[PDB]
Amino acid sequence: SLALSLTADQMVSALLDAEPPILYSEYPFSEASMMGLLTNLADRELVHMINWAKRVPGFVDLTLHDQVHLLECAWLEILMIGLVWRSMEHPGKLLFAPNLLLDRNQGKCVEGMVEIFDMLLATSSRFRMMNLQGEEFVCLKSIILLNSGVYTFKDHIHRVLDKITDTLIHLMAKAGLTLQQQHQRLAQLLLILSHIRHMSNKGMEHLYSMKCNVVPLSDLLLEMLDAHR
Amino acid sequence: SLALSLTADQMVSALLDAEPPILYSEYDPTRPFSEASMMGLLTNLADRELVHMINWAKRVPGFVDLTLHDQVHLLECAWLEILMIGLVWRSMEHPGKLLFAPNLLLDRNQGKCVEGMVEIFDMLLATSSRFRMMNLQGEEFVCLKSIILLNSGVYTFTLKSLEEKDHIHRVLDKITDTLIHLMAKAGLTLQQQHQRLAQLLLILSHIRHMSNKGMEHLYSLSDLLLEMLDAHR
Amino acid sequence: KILHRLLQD
Amino acid sequence: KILHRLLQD
Ligand SMILES: O=S(=O)(Oc1cccc(Br)c1)[C@@H]1C[C@@H]2O[C@H]1C(c1ccc(O)cc1)=C2c1ccc(O)cc1
Ligand SMILES: O=S(=O)(Oc1cccc(Br)c1)[C@@H]1C[C@@H]2O[C@H]1C(c1ccc(O)cc1)=C2c1ccc(O)cc1
Repeated sequence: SLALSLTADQMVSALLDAEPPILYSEYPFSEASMMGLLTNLADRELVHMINWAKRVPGFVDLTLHDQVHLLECAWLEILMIGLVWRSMEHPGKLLFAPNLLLDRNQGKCVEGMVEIFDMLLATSSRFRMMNLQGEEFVCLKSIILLNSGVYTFKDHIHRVLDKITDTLIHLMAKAGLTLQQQHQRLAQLLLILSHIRHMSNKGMEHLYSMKCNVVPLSDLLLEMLDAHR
Repeated sequence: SLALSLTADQMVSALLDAEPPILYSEYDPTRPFSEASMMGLLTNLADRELVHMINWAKRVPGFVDLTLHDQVHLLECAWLEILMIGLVWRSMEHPGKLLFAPNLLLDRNQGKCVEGMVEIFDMLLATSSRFRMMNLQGEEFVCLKSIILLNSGVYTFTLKSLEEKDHIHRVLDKITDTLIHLMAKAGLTLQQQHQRLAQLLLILSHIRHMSNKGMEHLYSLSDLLLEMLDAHR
Repeated sequence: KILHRLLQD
Repeated sequence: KILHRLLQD
């Protein structure tokens, strides 16, 4: 696999280059309109995520089956870390899109969403307090992709995950951190991944209920959802 | 604060000393089985384990520095993850089996006796296999379990309190130092230490996933487990 | 809460 | 399913 041969700097630039674009929402909120906007947005984002995934080193080396499985498992976690990332510079706010910046109050018009909104806000705050860098973010998001479904099936994925670990440490050492600071920061970042997993599970739980009508979800979102049901 | 003043080796010593015992099931091999009975067994076991878990948590360095409110929240969040990691740990030397208790060793086939348990059994087996492949050490295990306790509910919680979050983050960093210390002692290179640390923490994400899925199935019971489950609703 | 109690003992 | 298609395109 070409991925293992990449240097740390090549891994980072490859990841930064694969980054998907920031999408806009459609041009107060109810419960149907909130869900409509988010569902529409997430749907368009999924298309870009799929093409981003193809460009995560190592992902292309997997069978089509394994690619489907990883994406089905990780898609909501990936949307979430993206959401918290771009919400960083907006304390107390969730920047779903440039033209759709929401606070926890709007989260209320959708039953069960305020709780998850609060978890997302806390994650963003944590990232902000930690001064998470773009290079670290793209490593974390790639980790979520390869890791989340790895035990739901493998050595290749694990070697690739190691490479990403190497890359994270490489970025920290270059940022001037001491050895102790490097390992502490590594752990801090990876533990946050457990919270992102938690948020995804909770959200998913709601989503494959709320499929039970409200809004007619897309066949794609549905298939992504059904994978968890 | 004593937790902060603890050396790595003292951290390890303290954690090992605080380990709960391995409880026995009420499994009667003369008796058939059934969704009802197996779940009675597992529910009865977990309930007794919870009592020991609560008292183990009190001995985790830093835990007693938290308010009673926070202690409750952390245990409500992490209890099943903690039962699960304990389960996968004692199952390491039993490939293809889950050692719920010395007298209760189950395989996936028996996990079918409860609707929807087999998929979770497979995840638990995969995790145990992962631990076995990695040759996880008892010293590493006790660190991981403590990390679960302190981490799982830290983002789920008065401004001033925020110092409560912060004390937890400091203790978490201490445990990380401890893990690294153990690996360096084991002869691992720096690159190897960071890789292993990452591998172990990524497994925690899978343990969270399993707990979430199990919780979902559970709240679909003893008085304590009822109160604990309700916590996740 | 039972949990609260046990934690208090 | 749709994911199959999108992954090859
Ligand atoms: O975790 S959730 O809040 O899941 C829920 C979805 C709907 C209702 C409820 Br309650 C929960 C989730 C996270 C964020 O808000 C919910 C949601 C969403 C995703 C897909 C949909 O089709 C609808 C909504 C979110 C979202 C997050 C990031 C994005 O880039 C886009 C959407
Ligand atoms: O993840 S699960 O399988 O959750 C489920 C619980 C009930 C039904 C179904 Br389906 C799933 C869980 C994990 C393992 O087996 C299920 C279970 C359990 C726990 C409490 C109960 O009251 C009943 C069962 C397990 C268990 C794990 C470790 C222990 O030390 C003790 C029990």
